[PDB]
Amino acid sequence: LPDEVRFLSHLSVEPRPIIPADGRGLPLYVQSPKAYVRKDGDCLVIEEERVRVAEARLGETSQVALFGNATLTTAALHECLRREIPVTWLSYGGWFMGHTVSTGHRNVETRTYQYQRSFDPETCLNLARRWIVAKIANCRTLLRRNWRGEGDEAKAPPGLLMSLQDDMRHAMRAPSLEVLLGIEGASAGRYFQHFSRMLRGGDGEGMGFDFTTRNRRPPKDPVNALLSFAYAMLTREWTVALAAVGLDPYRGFYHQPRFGRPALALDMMEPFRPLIADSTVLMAINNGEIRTGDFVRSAGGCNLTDSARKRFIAGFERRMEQEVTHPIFKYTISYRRLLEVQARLLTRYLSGEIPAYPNFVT
Amino acid sequence: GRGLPLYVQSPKAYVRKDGDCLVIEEERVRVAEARLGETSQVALFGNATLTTAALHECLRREIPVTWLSYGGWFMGHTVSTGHRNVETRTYQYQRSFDPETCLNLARRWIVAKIANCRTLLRRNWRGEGDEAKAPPGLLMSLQDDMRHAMRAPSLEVLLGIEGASAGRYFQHFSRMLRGGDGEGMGFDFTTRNRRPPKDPVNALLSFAYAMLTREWTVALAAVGLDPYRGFYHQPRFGRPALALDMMEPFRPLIADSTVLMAINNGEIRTGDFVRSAGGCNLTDSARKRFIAGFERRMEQEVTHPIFKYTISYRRLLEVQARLLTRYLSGEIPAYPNFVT
Amino acid sequence: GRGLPLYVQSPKAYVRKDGDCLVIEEERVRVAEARLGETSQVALFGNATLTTAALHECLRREIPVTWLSYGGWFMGHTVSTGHRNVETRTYQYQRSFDPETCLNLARRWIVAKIANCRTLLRRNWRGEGDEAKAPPGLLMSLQDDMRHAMRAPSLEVLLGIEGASAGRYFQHFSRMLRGGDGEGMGFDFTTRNRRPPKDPVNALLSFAYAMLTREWTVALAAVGLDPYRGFYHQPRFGRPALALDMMEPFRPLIADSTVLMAINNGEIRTGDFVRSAGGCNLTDSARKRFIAGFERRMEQEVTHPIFKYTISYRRLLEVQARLLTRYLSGEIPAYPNFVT
Amino acid sequence: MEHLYIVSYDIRNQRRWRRLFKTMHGFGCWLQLSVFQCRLDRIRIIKMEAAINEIVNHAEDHVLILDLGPAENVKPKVSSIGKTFDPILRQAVIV
Amino acid sequence: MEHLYIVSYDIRNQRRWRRLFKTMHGFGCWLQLSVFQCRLDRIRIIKMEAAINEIVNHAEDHVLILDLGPAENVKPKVSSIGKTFDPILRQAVIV
Amino acid sequence: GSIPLIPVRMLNEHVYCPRLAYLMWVQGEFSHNEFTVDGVIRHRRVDAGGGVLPSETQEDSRIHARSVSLSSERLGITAKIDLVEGEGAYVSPVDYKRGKRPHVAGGAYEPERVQLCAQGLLLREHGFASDGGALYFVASRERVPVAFDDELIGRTLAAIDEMGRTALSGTMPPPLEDSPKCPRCSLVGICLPDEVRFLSHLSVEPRPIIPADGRGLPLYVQSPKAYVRKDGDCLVIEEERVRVAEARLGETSQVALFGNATLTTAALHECLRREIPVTWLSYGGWFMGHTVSTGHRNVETRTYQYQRSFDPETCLNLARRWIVAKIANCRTLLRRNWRGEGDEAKAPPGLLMSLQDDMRHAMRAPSLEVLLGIEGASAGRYFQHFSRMLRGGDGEGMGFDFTTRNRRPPKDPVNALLSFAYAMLTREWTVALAAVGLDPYRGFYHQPRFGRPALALDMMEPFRPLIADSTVLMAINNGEIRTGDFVRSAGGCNLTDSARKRFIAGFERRMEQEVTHPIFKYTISYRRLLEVQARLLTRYLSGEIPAYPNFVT
DNA sequence: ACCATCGTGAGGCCTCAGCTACGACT
DNA sequence: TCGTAGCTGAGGCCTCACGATGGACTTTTTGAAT
Ligand code: SF4
Ligand SMILES: [Mn+2]
Ligand SMILES: [Mn+2]
Ligand SMILES: [Mn+2]
Ligand SMILES: [Mn+2]
Ligand SMILES: [Mn+2]
Ligand SMILES: [Mn+2]
Repeated sequence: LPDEVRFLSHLSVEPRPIIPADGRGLPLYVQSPKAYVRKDGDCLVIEEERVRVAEARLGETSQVALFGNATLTTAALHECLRREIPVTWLSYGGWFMGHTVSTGHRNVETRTYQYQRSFDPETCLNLARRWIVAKIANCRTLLRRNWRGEGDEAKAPPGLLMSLQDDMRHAMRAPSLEVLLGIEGASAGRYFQHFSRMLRGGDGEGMGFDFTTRNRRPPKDPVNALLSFAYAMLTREWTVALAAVGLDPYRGFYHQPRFGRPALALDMMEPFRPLIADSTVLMAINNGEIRTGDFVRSAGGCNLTDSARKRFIAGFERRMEQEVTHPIFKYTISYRRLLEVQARLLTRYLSGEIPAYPNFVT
Repeated sequence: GRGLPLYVQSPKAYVRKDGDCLVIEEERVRVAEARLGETSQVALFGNATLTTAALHECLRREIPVTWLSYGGWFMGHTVSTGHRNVETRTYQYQRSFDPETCLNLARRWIVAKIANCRTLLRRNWRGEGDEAKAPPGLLMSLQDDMRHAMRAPSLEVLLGIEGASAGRYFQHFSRMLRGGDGEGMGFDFTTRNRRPPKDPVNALLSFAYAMLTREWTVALAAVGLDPYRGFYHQPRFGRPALALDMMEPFRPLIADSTVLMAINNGEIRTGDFVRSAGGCNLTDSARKRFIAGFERRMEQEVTHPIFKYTISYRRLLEVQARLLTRYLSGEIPAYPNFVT
Repeated sequence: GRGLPLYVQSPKAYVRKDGDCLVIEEERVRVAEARLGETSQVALFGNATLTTAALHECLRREIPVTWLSYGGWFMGHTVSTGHRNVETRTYQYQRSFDPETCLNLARRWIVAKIANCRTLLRRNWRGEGDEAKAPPGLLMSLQDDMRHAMRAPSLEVLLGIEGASAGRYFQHFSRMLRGGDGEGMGFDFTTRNRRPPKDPVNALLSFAYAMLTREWTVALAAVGLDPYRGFYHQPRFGRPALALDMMEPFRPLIADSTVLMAINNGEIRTGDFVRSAGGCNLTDSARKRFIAGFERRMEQEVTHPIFKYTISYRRLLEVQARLLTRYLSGEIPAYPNFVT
Repeated sequence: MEHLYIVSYDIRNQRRWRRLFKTMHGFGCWLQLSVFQCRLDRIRIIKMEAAINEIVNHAEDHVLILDLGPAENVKPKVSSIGKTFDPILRQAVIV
Repeated sequence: MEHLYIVSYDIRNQRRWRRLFKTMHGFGCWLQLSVFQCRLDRIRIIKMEAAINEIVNHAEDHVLILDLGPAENVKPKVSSIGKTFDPILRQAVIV
Repeated sequence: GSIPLIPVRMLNEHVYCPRLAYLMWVQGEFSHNEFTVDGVIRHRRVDAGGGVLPSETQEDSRIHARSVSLSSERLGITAKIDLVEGEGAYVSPVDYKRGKRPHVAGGAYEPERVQLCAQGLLLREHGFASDGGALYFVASRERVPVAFDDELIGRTLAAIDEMGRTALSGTMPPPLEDSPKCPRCSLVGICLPDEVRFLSHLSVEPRPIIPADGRGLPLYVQSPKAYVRKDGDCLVIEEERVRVAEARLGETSQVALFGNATLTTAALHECLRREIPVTWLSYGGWFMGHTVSTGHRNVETRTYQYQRSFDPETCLNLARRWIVAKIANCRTLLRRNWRGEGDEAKAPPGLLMSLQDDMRHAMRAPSLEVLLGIEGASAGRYFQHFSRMLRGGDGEGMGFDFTTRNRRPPKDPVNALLSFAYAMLTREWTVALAAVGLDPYRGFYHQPRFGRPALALDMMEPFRPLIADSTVLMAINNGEIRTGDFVRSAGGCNLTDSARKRFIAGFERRMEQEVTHPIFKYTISYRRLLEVQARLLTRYLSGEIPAYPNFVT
């Protein structure tokens, strides 16, 4: 990352156009709850009801996620290991239960400084500050740009605006990170509370939202199911990314390491929650991708049909492969590439090669 | 402790879960169970099959499933996303920075090596005919050398006396042959660990060391530990430092052993070797015959890590690492090495 | 004159040259000769073969080889690069500009038509039963109409009296049927040459005219003449003007004839016709049966262009064109039409 | 920047045919009785090139690889009269 | 401005195979076991297009025509491993 | 008999381009390009096949009539309706097109609307109420209805009038003023609008050439004992019963048969059916015979050609310009291509005023016998000096005797080469002038004797140096032809097979060598130059332009 | 030395279904 | 339930050599382009 390391390494120049993508594939999503994954030579065939549903060219493959009760041939697992393609296991709802590792990652100093960071309270405090500030700044951006009123709501209510702006101010004025939890919760509460203000230009049929039903494991709402799904299923992406760069995705600074939720990546994703998960939910709902009949009721709550999951994952994938412009480096780059570049930049900041971590605020 | 590892040789095996129980099946005909109380890593050999439900339950119980070839070749673990391992790993990392923990731990592993070495001297001293009993002064010097270790003031001192006592040991390592010098396969006390092998004895020793280190790597990763961050050796540059620290005491019981059967039983002969500008390299056939011999070494059972339960060395590895975990996190004090 | 045309039906034929002689072969077995003294165009039917040497000698003797399908379908001539044709063509062009040559030539062809018409009246007047002999006053009117032509002062006058006498002729053309009116196939004296056919009689007449003009085109091109530059009709717009001028006197003997057998012999019936917004168009089967009938007309021989030698009409065409050449270039005066 | 390729083979050995065959399955998608469409990048086109000089036997088999172009605007270059052609698309497979 | 084309066929009728076959001889040159190279201009590419919708039987045969490009710079787009490829050249034939 | 009924698409084109209409109807000269062929293809598969008949009596039924023959006595026109869609007694025309819906008001340009209106009136004349039709675009598969206006009918009838008046006029209507309409008129290859304008003295700048379309390459059969056989649409040449080669028929454009080669009658037939010209040449290349096909469609071209042929002054002026151009090309070749080693490297300027005074005398030729004299003198000096550049001087056995012109069996190597090149170019010219309807034999200056068509013999003289001489020089200097390449005989110097092979190849390349037109300043092959000069001559004969461009470099 | 498209066979591609072996490995 | 890589079979493309029925030709108009 020479241009970037220079430009942030404060010997100011202008970063040049990106050296493009090379040697990167596409992920493998297995949502069909009763599919059977088998290796044939270098091809990988997915079959359901003993019929060849599809196959993926192994080289073009880059990741594998196994939702729910899908089946993997041991040989296929071996093959993936030999091309050290990461593989992950997800609950039927998408709970991130397990994955594989391979003899650790080659680097060590990266992890070493990662832990040194992990044991400097002030570094952790500052990083959490910046993370949540970026998060609520992306809430700035999404809220006002994407607000859909028909007339006299078309502009976001400016009381909200200084509301959240004072929130960012308090955020950098957080003395410790418990106060940071409090600020985080308050801002997020207002944000979700107002969230309904744009989807379809207002709630649809059965698409009503209950903002209290966050922190609530089996979702009781359609939109809550969608949001939790998007959150958790993004989380996997982040986990893979940080594993690839030698970081221990579990050793976090702000979030704390409990099951199914890797602490460091849990931290890492917060700025991207609106740009990625929220954006996708909005896209699908407004674009009529997902409707009331798309969901299934249960005592557990709102769950997704096969067609729902099909299409939701497809949209999310497209969002990954949606190009944007880096605010500081001002060139087109996929969100997915952004993941690695942010990761490696973090690494460098841990190594002290750069003064401070870029938080990617839009 | 918690439990013990479970092995399933069968390429035929079909495993599912019986509530709290794991059930092994041969051909819908039933084989074994784990039943999850005293279980450890679930290792599956080549093309062994286990149901996804069983896997999920295993993950919930935070147990490191791992994967071996049908030959027994390791190629991966599977880890749940739980606080088992990092807790251990973070403990490992701050307790890694602490110096005298490193001191104590090191000089245990060093005395463990060297006591094992002298014990091996009297297990396999083959100077028979007139010297079925090894030179005594060697052994006063040695038992002094574990004392020398137990005083150890600092790490570089420890490595210095290490090298001294090791050269000491290799001086009489030739006596371990099956009755004399191994003409055609001679041993050098000074070309030790010189990177390509200058003697066939050194070649076999190096290859045995290679795989021994390698199994320590896999067993270490099996538990929630990082093998490349060591307390004694130097971490960077590819060296599995913690694995190297672990593998010391067991060089005798395994690698030096594997050499001793491989030579005294005629598996290893002269023609197996190739000389190349100072390199005595084996032939693939000799390699793999020696490899079967190493599996044979791995297959013997010793019983007393701390309890009589007659485990092969391989499960002793997991037991040893878990006892190391017991030592870390301040659960048991002072990590009682296995020594025979 | 110079010579006479040579025909070779055979798709089998193999022709070469015997010095001054052309030799026809069937299967290395020998058929006919031309021997080149009295030869004219060499016409070869479908997939007939002639040796290149024979072709070259023909070219040297400036003879227009031409090519017919096996069916007899013309598809090309072959011309040598000699002053035979242009001399004729240039003569054609200045003598084309000269007016009273056009006058004389035209009123010969017109009287030739009309005399042929009345001769045909008495060849095929089928008003029998009470009128085996045609109305006499019609014939005084006609013989007056060739006189009317022979006075002809100017061209537009000639065409006017032409149309008058032709309508005259078509008035009684119905009497030519095989005993009465041709109910189901009626003839109109006033819808003459209206572009699509409004009557089947007109349809057959038009198609017969089409191919008759077309054979005049091919025969005219056979000799070194240009068919599109006429002395009487108007040259531009695709009309083969010289061919149209040529084809007049022979409308009766051939096209009107071909119609007369085709109808009186029952080859042409009612169902053969299709009516379409004023169009009586034939069916392909009727077309090609009629086409065979036209070949039949073409196959009869008349003997006296100027000499008894009993030629089919087709060779009479070449004879006629060559006699026209004889007229041009000031070789013979006043172009003595064939009339029967 | 991504390109599309079309490959045609004529092989005179069932052994080589097997090997080549499903190695090709490793690279593209079957399209025609002895033809595969191939949407690839430089690194793997070179990997392809390497593999098939060496499964294949030179003097006496014959294979052809045809770069149609960037594969954004392929069908302007293609025409199918049997089943309809439409090229490879890169999305993750989600089934 | 002149272009080069590559055509591949899979036909399930010996009748149609004959007809298509040497009609194709009418257009290009045999290059591969079921492939012809074709250096053509617009008028005759359209003539081609017309002929083969109509010798061929749509639902069930399959043919492909591939415009490589202008045919000045073809071999930058081609690679042959069997016999060497070099495209059609327009000269009068003088033999 | 001055004019028959006018075909309706001839109206269609007329409002499109009245010049184009005059050409396409009064003389025809149809031609094909991308869109013409495309439209023929889309029309044929459905509409060429017939359909239901138009009932004389119509009470209550659907009519789906296809390919209907209607023509009007009183209107003066004739049509084939592309399709008829009618309900009982209210019918409507249907036209098919080839492209998209045009992005114009009403989705239809003026001309096709005139089609619909006019042939709808034709439907009316036959006792029908049409009042409108439609345009069925085949590609987008769409129907676009057309209502019949009043003044649209006015357009139709006035166009009828003005067609008739321009036809009776006999006058070439002018081309479009630099319109985007021409560059796809599919007859710009014969309209030559920019050229006709630029020389037609309404000075503009001619635009870059509309490139070559629908042109093939010739067939040369020099192997004196080759067999030429047809197989399907391919043409195979075989010698000693082995398939020497084949040529793709469509790509073929001409055929020349040297010496004693053999042709299968079927192959000749096939060539006729694609009216590909075929010619016969002696073994030395004497141009003995070729084929014709029922004459050429045009007549007025030949008519004015002959009028020219009978105006002595026109002939005199044209011969003047021809020979002046010839010796001017001798200017150019001589000085540019002179090879001296030192103090000859510049052409001797005495030669220069020598030939320059020659051109002066040439335009000061009173009659053309004096023109023969000047021609002979200049050519004599030119050949006499010809040796001054080849290989930078004569080679081994390549010495030249300039007297051995006018000498049938050549006694020299170079004379054999030169006569061969001359005669074998002559064939090219003959084909070209035949293709444009000119009678290649009726000349003005040269006179029509055997084996040497007079008009083309005239026509080639300016190109003799640029083509034949240039080729001879190229082959000799480039070491293509050497002493061993020739065979001695009492007849003289003749060519070996390898010699003929390579000489023809070089000559072909010279044909396919691009140059820049001095007056129109764009790249164009010599071969295309042939046709363009031909058609320009045609126009000059028609009087459309003031004077013939002689193409002096 | 009548020609040239048309129609059969027999071999050689081309792929698949169905089997049998073995275990990538330092 | 080892699962897959490799090998046999059987059908169907694909083309050629060598054979054998017999020997196309239809009035005129239409046919693009901006
Ligand atoms: S350039 Fe074409 S469209 Fe224009 S007037 Fe001439 S022939 Fe007509
Ligand atoms: Mn050591
Ligand atoms: Mn008449
Ligand atoms: Mn193939
Ligand atoms: Mn094929
Ligand atoms: Mn049309
Ligand atoms: Mn001359």
